[PDB]
Parts: sequence; C-alpha cells; structure tokens
Amino acid sequence: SFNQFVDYTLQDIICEDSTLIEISFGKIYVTKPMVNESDGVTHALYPQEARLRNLTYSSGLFVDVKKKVFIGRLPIMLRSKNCYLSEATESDLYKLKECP
Amino acid sequence: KDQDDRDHFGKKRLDLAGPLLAQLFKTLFKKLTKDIFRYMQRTLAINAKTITSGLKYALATGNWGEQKKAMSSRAGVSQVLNRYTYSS
Amino acid sequence: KKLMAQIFFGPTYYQRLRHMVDDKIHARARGPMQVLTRQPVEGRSRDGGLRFGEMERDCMIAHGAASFLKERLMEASDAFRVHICGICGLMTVIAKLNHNQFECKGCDNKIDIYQIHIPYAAKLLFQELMAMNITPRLYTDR
Amino acid sequence: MNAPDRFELFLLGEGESKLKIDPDTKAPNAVVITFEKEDHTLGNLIRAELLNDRKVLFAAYKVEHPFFARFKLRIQTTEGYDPKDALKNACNSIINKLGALKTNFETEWNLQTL
Amino acid sequence: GQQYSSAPLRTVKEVQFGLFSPEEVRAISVAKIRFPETMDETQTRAKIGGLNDPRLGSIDRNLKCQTCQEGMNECPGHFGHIDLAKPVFHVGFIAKIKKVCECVCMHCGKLLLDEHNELMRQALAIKDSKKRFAAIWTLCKTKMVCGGCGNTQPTIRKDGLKLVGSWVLSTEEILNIFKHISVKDFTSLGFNEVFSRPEWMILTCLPVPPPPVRPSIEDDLTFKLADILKANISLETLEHNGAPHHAIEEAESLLQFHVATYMDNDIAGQPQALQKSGRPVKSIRARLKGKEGRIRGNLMGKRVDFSARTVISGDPNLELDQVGVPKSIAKTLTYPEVVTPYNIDRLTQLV
Amino acid sequence: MIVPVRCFSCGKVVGDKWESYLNLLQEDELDEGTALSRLGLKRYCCRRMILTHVDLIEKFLRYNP
Amino acid sequence: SLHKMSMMAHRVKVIPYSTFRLNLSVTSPYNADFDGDEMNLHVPQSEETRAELSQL
Amino acid sequence: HRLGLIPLQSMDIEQLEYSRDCFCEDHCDKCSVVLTLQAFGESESTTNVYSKDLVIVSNLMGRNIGHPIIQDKEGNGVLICKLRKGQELKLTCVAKKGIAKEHAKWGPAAAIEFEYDPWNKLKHTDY
Amino acid sequence: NQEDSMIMNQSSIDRGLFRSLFFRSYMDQEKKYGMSITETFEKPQRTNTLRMKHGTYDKLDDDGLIAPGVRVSGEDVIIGKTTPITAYHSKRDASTPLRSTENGIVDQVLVTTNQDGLKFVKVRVRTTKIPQIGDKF
Amino acid sequence: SLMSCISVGTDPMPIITFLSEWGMEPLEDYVPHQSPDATRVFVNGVWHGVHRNPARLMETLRTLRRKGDINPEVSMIRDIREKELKIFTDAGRVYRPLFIVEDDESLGHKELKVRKGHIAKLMATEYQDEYTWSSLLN
Amino acid sequence: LKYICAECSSKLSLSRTDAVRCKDCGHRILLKARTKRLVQFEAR
DNA sequence: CTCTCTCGATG
RNA sequence: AUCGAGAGA
Ligand SMILES: [Mg+2]
Ligand SMILES: [Zn+2]
Ligand SMILES: [Zn+2]
Ligand SMILES: [Zn+2]
Ligand SMILES: [Zn+2]
Ligand SMILES: [Zn+2]
Ligand SMILES: [Zn+2]
Repeated sequence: SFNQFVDYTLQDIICEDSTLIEISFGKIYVTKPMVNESDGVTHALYPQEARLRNLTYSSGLFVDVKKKVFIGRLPIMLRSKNCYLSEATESDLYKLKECP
Repeated sequence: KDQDDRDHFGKKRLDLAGPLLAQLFKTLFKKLTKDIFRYMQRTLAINAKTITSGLKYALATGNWGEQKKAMSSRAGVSQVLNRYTYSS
Repeated sequence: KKLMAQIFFGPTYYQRLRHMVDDKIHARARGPMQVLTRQPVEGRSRDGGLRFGEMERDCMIAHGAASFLKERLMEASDAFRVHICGICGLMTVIAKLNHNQFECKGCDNKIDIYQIHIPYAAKLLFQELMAMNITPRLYTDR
Repeated sequence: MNAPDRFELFLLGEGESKLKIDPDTKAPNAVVITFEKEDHTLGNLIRAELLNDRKVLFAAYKVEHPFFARFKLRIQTTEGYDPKDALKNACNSIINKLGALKTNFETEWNLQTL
Repeated sequence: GQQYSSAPLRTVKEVQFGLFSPEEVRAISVAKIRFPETMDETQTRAKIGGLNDPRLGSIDRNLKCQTCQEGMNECPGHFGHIDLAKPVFHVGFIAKIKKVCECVCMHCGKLLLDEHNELMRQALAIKDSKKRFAAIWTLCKTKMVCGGCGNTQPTIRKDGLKLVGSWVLSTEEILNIFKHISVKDFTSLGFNEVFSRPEWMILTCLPVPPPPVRPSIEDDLTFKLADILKANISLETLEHNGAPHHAIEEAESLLQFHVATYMDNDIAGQPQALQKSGRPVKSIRARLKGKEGRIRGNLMGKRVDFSARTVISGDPNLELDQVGVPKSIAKTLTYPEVVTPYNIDRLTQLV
Repeated sequence: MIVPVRCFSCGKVVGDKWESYLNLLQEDELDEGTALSRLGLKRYCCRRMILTHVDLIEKFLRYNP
Repeated sequence: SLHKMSMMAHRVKVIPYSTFRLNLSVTSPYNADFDGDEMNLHVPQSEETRAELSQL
Repeated sequence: HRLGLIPLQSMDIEQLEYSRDCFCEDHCDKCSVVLTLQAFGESESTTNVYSKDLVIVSNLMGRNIGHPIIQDKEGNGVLICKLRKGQELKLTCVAKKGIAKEHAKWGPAAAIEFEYDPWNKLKHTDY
Repeated sequence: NQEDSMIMNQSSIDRGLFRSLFFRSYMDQEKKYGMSITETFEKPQRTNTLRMKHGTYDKLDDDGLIAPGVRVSGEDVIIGKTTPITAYHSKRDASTPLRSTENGIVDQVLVTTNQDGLKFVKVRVRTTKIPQIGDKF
Repeated sequence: SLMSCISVGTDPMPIITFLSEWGMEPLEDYVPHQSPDATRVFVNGVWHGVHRNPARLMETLRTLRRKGDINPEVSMIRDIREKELKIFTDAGRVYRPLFIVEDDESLGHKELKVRKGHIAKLMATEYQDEYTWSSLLN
Repeated sequence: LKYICAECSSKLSLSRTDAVRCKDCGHRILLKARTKRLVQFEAR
C-alpha cells in the first residue's frame, strides 16, 4: 500500500490537481530519510537513531516548478522502498542495531 | 431477487496506509497550493512546514484530517505499535 | 501416602501474562485531593482513592447503614462547612471569622445566620446553579 | 513486596519459643503442643510414632495455615501417664530407629562397588 | 477540621428553587466586572479591577481575601455580576418563554380566557403548577383576538435565539411584556410571587461565578466570560459611537449567542462555539450531565479515603466472615482510636 | 537467552550439557531423543528443559555494543 | 455492585503476600473468580459506623 | 542468579558455619568461601565462560569446600555466559552455608524416586 | 487452586521458572524560551531551589543524572532539572522521581541533543520480577 | 487471516480498450429488444455496454490474468444466470491465493495444475537458500 | 564526568557545556558510564 | 441510554 | 487536569 502511494499516488496528487495562475508542478522526488540538525548539517537518519532521539523517520519531497523546491517531509514506512532497511542484509541489520 | 446483503465482505473495502496518506496529502497539498496562491497574489518562500507538521500530527495523534475535531476519524487511525510479544 | 485417584500429569505450554499483583495493589489513607471538586485524585500512580460509585451507595442503602453512607460521603471525601443567610438562603454570606462578623450584602443580615456541613461538590453544584441564574435556597426549618 | 523472609521458615523469631505446651480444656488428661518453625516432616513422624504407644488414646497434628511454618500436636494419654513422657518416648524411639538405619545403610554402603 | 464559628450548626430541611432576579443579582454581587482582562495587567502579577477581582477571591496562597481574609481554604466563593447592554434570552427557558408569550397576548398583558369561559374554569382548577400550565397552554394558543385591548395576537415561532411574529420580537419588548403580567396571572401558570417571575427568565444582568468554580493551572468559563464581556463592550461601543442599523443587531445576536452558549453548548443550533485549541468548550450544562457529571459523578458517588484495592485469591483456612489483608495495606489504611484507660497501654505500644 | 543451569522441576544440572547436546546432534548425527538419553536425561522434565530451550544469546552476541 | 451481597463486612486477618484472601464459600454472593479479579475494601472511621458494619 | 545455582563442593560443610551464627562482620573464612571470576573476550570467536573459570580466593584452611563440581566430560562444567569480542565480565562471589528450604539452589539432591507396594495390595489407590 | 487459580512449585520458581526482566524508560528534556531561557540538568541543593521533592537526590551526579548500576527504590530522584523564573531561591524544581510503587536498578542512561538542539535524556531502569502469589498466568 | 491481501489498485483503461477491441458493443449502441441474451459488462461499477458470446471473452481474460498480462490482483466475476460480467480493478479488495483446478488432463480427470515437480522445485529453492511464489503465480 | 558513545568504542569525558557529539565519529548518541560504587546481588 | 489500571498525544 | 486510544472481570 505504501509503495503504491509513493511510486504512483503522490505524483497524481501533485500534478493532476494543482496549477496556479503561472506555475505548473512537475515530477516529485522522494529522498532517503534524512535529518536537518540544529548544527545545520543535514545527514542520513537511521530508524534506531530516530527512535532513540525521538526524531521522525521521514524523507523530503522535491517538486519541479515551471513558469528543485522543498515542499515538506513525508514519514517513511519501515522496510519500504525508500527505507534503508529494505535492501539491508541480516548482518547489515545487526550492525544498524535493527532486529532481523 | 431478495434484498442485498449489506454485510457482504466482497462489497466492502479496506483503506490502508496508501489511501489514508493519499487523502491526507491531498488535503495538506491543496492547503499548501492555496497558501502559495495567497503569497503569489500578495506580490521561493514556500511553507514546507504545512505538509510536514500535518502528516506528523495525523500520524502522532491518530486523528486523521489535520486539526479539526469535527472529524469522525477520532477512533485513532494511527496507534502505538504494541511490542509486548512478537506475536502481539 | 499414595493418592486414591490418579492425576492427569504432564508438560503443558503456559505463559505469564502482564497483570501482576505488585502493579495492581493499591491503598490510600488520606492523600492528595483535586482542585475543582476537592475530592481524592484519580489513579494509583498519583496516590488516589477509589470511587464509591452509585451502585455502592445503593448497596449501603439496601443494608440500611446510614451513618456509614454519610461517612463515605463526608469525612472520607470532601467535607465542607458553609454559611447560609437566614433570609434568602444562599451562599452570599461573607463570614469574617475571628471577628464574628457574619455579613450579607443584599438583605442586611448580621444576627440571623446559619452554618451547615455539605460536600464541596454540593457547594460546587449550588454555585454553578447560581451562575446559571438559579437560586438553590437552603432553609434549615420545616 | 509483602513476601515474608525465607529464613522465617526455620529460624525462630523474636521471643518465639520452640514448643508451646498448653493444657487442653476439652478432654481430660490431654495437651496441645505448638511446634514453631517446623512442617509436616516432623509432625507426621511424631504423630505416627505416638500411635505405636498403646498407652496413648489420642494423637493428631495439623498445620493451620501453609503461610506459616508451624503445627499443633494434640496428645491424650491414659491416666497415670504424663503425655510429655509419651512425646519423649516417641522422640527417643525415632532417634534410635534413625541411628540403627544410619548404621545399617553405612554397612550396606561399604559392601558396594562403582 | 477548619475553625470555630459563632453560627449554630443546622441541617438543611428544605430547598426552594427559583430564579435570579437582576435586582437580587446586583444586590448580592460584591464586585463589578468591567475589564475583560484576566489577571495580569501591564506586566503585573496581580488582578485588574475587572475580571477575577481579589474581592471575588484571592488566588495566590495568601492569608488575605477581601477584608474577611480566612485564606483561600475557608473562603467559599464571592459572586460578582455583569450588566448587559441589552437583555438576552436564557437558553434553558427558550421553550418556556415561547409558551408564555402564547398564553398572554401582546401589548396588554392579560390572559386570553377567564372565568367567563367554560373550559378555562376547568383548566384553572388544577392545583399542580405543571399540569395547570400544560392544560392552559393548549387552550390559549389558539386565540387570536382578545379586560380589553383586542390586539390580534401573532403566530410566534422559534428561530435560532430570537422570536418572530406573524400578523421579529425584541428581547426588550418581551421584557416589557413580562413586566406587565402582574401577580394574579403568575399564579395561573405556575410561577411564584417573590421567587420566580417571567420577568426574571430573561437575562438583564448575569451573575459572575467565583474563581473556585473556574480555577487556573485558565478555565473555559473564564474564556467564555471573557467572550461575553468582549461582546458586551463591543455592543456598547457600537451603540454609544457610530450606530448603524444593520451592525449593532449583529452584536446583540453575538452577545445573545455567547451568553446562551455559556450555559448550554449542546443545542439544536449547529454553531457549537469552539475555542482556541479547537475544543468544543465545556459549558455549565456539560458539567452536570452524567455519568461523569457533577451530580452522578461527584455527589451520588465519589472517590473516598481509607480504601484499598487488590487481586483476590481463595483461602480454605480463612473463616467465612474473614478477609485476607496484605501487610502493606494494613500499614497504609488507618483507624482513629481515642485514648481510654482500657486501651492506653496497647495504643502506647502501637505508637 | 542462554541454556538454563538446572532443571526447574527436579533440580538436575543441565547447563553443562548444552554443547554436548549440540555436538550429539551435529557430530554423531543423532536424533534429539537419543541425544537427550545419552546425556543422562531420563526424566522428561530435564529432557524438556534441554529440548524446549531456545539459545537466543547467539543472536544477541551479533551486536557490537 | 448489583445487590447488597456485593458489599459485606468482614473481619480483618493481616496476612503476608499482596492478595485479598477470601473464603471460597463467599465467592457466590460477590460473583467472583480468581483469574485476575480485583476487589475493594473500605475502612470505617468511627465507632458507630463500624457498629453499623458489624451489626448490619 | 545463574551463579547461585552453581553446584559447589560441600563435603566439609559441617565444619563451615552459618554467616548468621559467625561472630564476624558480614562474612569471613570460618563461614563463607570467596571465589573470583574474571572473563574477557579474546578471540574473534565466541568466548564461553564456564564454572571452571571460578577461582577460589578465600582461605580454605584445609577444608574440602568451595570447589565447583565439574561432572562435564571436557572438564568445563556449567556454562555460565558467552562473551563476544570486547565484552568483559568481572565479578566476585561470596558463597555461604544454606538450607534448600531457604532456596532451591542449596538443594543437595535432585529427584528422589519413591514407591511402596507395587501390587496395590494395601489398596491405597483406586485405579 | 479453586475458582480459576493455581498452585505453583516454589522450588522451580527459585530455579528461574517464569522469571522476567522489566525495563522502564523515563524521558526528560531541557525546555527553551524566546529570551534564551533554558532549563538545566544538575543536582540542585535545598537552599537554592524551590519546592523540591520529598525523596533524596544523593544518588545524582554533577550532570544531574544517575550512574547506571546504582540501585533505586521508592521516590528516589532519577533526573535532576531546574527551571529559573540578587534573590534567594532563584530556581524551581523540575526533577523526575522514580515510580512511587516500583523499584530496581538503573540499567542504562542515554544523553542526546534533540532535533531543535535541545539536550534531552532517556533513563532505563531494570527490575527482575519473580512469579508471586497473585501473578496472572 | 494469514494469506489475505489487500488490492493495491490498478488501471482499468487497458482492460476497457481490450474489451472494446474484443467484441464489446458500446452502451450507446445497445438495442435491448434485438439482443436480450446479451451479457452486460461492468468495470469498476461502470456499464461499458453488453457482449454476446461471453464465455470466450471470460476464458481469454482469465488466461491473460493467469499469464500475467492482466494484473493478478484484478478480479473478474462472471455471473451466468444473471448474464453479467463484472471486472473490478478496485483498491481495498481483500483477496486470497487459491490452487487452480483445471480439467486439461487427458490421461485422468480434474486435477490440480500444480504438481509434485513444482513442489520439488520450490523445496529446491528452499534448500539452496530461483523458483519462487511469483513463478507459481505466473 | 565521563561518557561513552553508542556506535563506537570510545570513552568521552566531556562534562557539562559540551555534550554532543563524539570524538572522531559524528553521531550524537551518548550513553553514561557504569558507576564505580559496586552493587551486590543476592544470588537467588 | 451505557469499575479499574494504562499508555500519548494535546493546552 | 481537558479530549481520543489500548486493556482488565
Ligand atoms: Mg474472572
Ligand atoms: Zn441573604
Ligand atoms: Zn473571602
Ligand atoms: Zn392584548
Ligand atoms: Zn528434571
Ligand atoms: Zn564469619
Ligand atoms: Zn563515536
């Protein structure tokens, strides 16, 4: 369901409904879960670090605008496509302090 | 032909994370493009906190549909993952 | 000595549930009250009391124990002393204690005053009814 | 939390005596003796050894509650026979039997292999 | 306990319910409520002379409280009062009032049928106030023309928080009407002499509940009273200064709205009047409605001291009328025992 | 977690028989029953104690902290 | 508390462990098992009220 | 808890004394036996910690006592713990004389088989 | 063992039957305000802090936390934090007490900044629970 | 239940195009009195017209789904005695996997399409860890 | 006092007015070190 | 119109 | 404390 939402539904929500008068919205880009610290340094966020530091495991959405831009952060379901843990092996999970 | 069975599971649907986040994101994004329309007509400075805080709020409280208590989805759509037993 | 009847005996997979006595056990003897109703707070973690509900009241009525019912609803909970004007019968009384100055702006009462014992929740109810344009006049005579 | 100390099963508390001999008011020439910090292991044996004495009319032990390690022993003997002497004879008999049993087990053990 | 009082200790024998006459309302009050400001005024930890006066009751763990002192534990609650720019309807009486206007014709102030009629003689024979009013209301609301003053009595219907007429009725108008029903007509339809009058159902000035009713950790009642005072000052401002025809009426309906929703928030009207946090707000009516209400939840049954609760277990060695009590609970729960010569030794040992 | 030191029921030591059990399973290629038998676990309570046990500490050691 | 037998006056026997121990034959009026059931206990504060409990 | 259940040599236990009876402070050599345990992950493989790794520190002064029973074939004994690579377990153990009635860890016996009258000639059992 | 209750072997209980570990985490955070007003983590003294707790603070360190390993019980103070609102008593107490009915040992203490740059702490306390009369099975 | 799954939802447009290009008369060109026994085809609750000779169409569609050309998630309901054909590409439909029973067995009768060879390949994949569930579905 | 990082074998001693992050790492997850005052255990 | 613990987000 | 959520018999 979540993969369906990311890989298809999101683009439909952005493109097929919104256009202003001009600025037309283009493709939507979903990053990997990151965090913009108070230090200013933005870095990759891993689930364990997210739960320990009471952070939000979310990626950033970036849309192309005509006549690119950050529009917000979408919470990522664990072991989904945009999650680091989906491609991770057992040893990788053990290293990431995530239970296999 | 007799009356339709309203308890028939085949004539029922289950909305998972997809459709829910889809409705919610549609709302928050329409709100965002509305706000952007306002900033445009006032005259790059796009309030990204709308979508972020919206999704985060609805995912935290379980109250689907931003901050409006007129919602009928107050039955806690999102809950804390029960971790007492693996089977749980 | 042997047992007459033989016993069904063997391995069985049992499981320990989350409900344990030392997390359930509770006892309070005069603890923290609330602010609005001045009644014992709610919860074991906050050292609260136990609700002597409507049905318990009904049971005590059925038994006939009146003084017990009064004790649960006064000394064991919110026992408040209020002053009542002998004229209108409201809690308008301004009781200046240690000077014996029982005033009442509205009826000019200084000598005909009364003192009753009621639950603080009853006082709250009466005050709220007064704030809702209703006069729960309390007379002390038939 | 409210669980009692384990050693309270065999260690006598503050002021608690081992035996409490009380004159029974029911039947004449009877006695109830309270054993502290002792369970069925002693009571059953003593009671069973008091039924061997043919000058003992009554003999019964009981543990009033499993929480507390103690048991009451009621003894009634014939007239001209103090029940304390019945208890003493029973105890001595037990000790003798156990001594002989120990000796026999030792001798039987010395005659073994592996 | 508390403290010695010179007043005798008496028992409540009767409870005479009634209405709050504006006269008695302003006579009872000990503080006028002009300023809508809560407590702080220009960076000052005190109380402005508007809302939450120290006369209503001090709230800072002080030893003083409106001359009488006695701290804040002995002091019950000292009521205030606020005068409305224009009279409004009491929501819980909207029906009843609307019925009275049908029992008495307009302008004049007299009952339609008298002893000259045959059915009215039978309707006014009932001693029970409720049955009397219920009997007369049905046999009087069909009258159109009329003692004299034969004015064609209009068809009054309910709409929101005002009343209309079919041949719109102002609140001041209905005040003037109910002011002229006199005494003899009051007894004919339930009301009382010096207790409850139809000219008191409408809210000229409304009482202000003391801080112990609406505490602070602010309370919703404080916010609603602030809204009422806001609409009141706004109405006065629109009245005294520039007063358009289709502007001050909206302020009147606004004050009426806030006052009506201050008491009852669950009405047939869709506007439930939310708050700043999106909360539907807690009205006085919601404070009393069970089972979590004040009556069923704090009076019919309430949490008590000297009580314990634990998981139960069976015990073959306990008597029928015995109960096993854990040692910790036994240490916790206590009993007050007065020192007597019979038990002074045992009590001394326990101490 | 780890192999329980002694049997809950009777009290016979079994914590010294875990690795031996594993070896009897993989080295000598025996079934669980015979492996439990050779270790002197005749009573089915101790037999249970070893057979029923799941060694979770081996998964626990996979972490670096 | 469905009927008056749901509230009955008992004699206290202080015992170890953290459980309200009651007699088996008192199970029926309370309508209770021991599969996790909890009960409440209230203590009188004067002579007249404990008299009310013991005599009624 | 696992250390508590470790079987120790209780041969001359009758010339050892209860700590509750000894006139010392806490414990001494006349009442208790102290044995240390120092383990540390050395190899890349899992470093097992057995009951043999327990080392008597207190003075036994002649009495056969304190020595952990090892009926193991490899001579290891009870498997106490398992260390990874850099994991360390440093502790000390004071063993005292006790009764199995106080705790089952002081149980000298396991299962005692017991049977009288195999033919039910006494009829103590209704089959 | 009547009416859905059971009798359990105490000896087996002693050997570790149905024993359990119970971890509990308390979380606290330093509050921030517009005028750079910030709550701090420390071990406050009774002469410099208002209100305070009835429990003892002696188990706290200089950083206002407990060292993992120290046994805690009753109403002990786990996290020491103060909030400022010359003059005597310039600090309000915002310390966190151990659960009134619970007890155990501080398993592990975690100190970490927040996403907004707020120093917050999670303290995990461990307690071994042994099957007792009244435990549900 | 253990094997129950929720329909993600797909595009019904190519199915519509297929239907129209496989002998489905448009609803705007439907004359009831000259073709009463015409099975009306529904897609996502929409009537896209009728279709004579429904059996061939149904077997074609079923074959395409079982092959993979049509998304296995998509449901296809053929109601004979009601003469209706309802195809659902709807999302939120709760479905479950089932063994397919066909009577294409010459030297036999109606048997399972899945055979012991398939099972052997499955357990071969299990022991090795190339023949998974998706292969069974395709 | 002193602390220890989470996902590495370090031994920071940074007291107050320091905290995050870690010496030669980059992660802000810091655990507190074990006390020196030993605690006994009734081996039961 | 419908006795408890609890959690977790909100002001 | 105010509203939702899980659970106990
Ligand atoms: Mg039950
Ligand atoms: Zn008066
Ligand atoms: Zn006062
Ligand atoms: Zn008239
Ligand atoms: Zn065994
Ligand atoms: Zn010693
Ligand atoms: Zn590091």
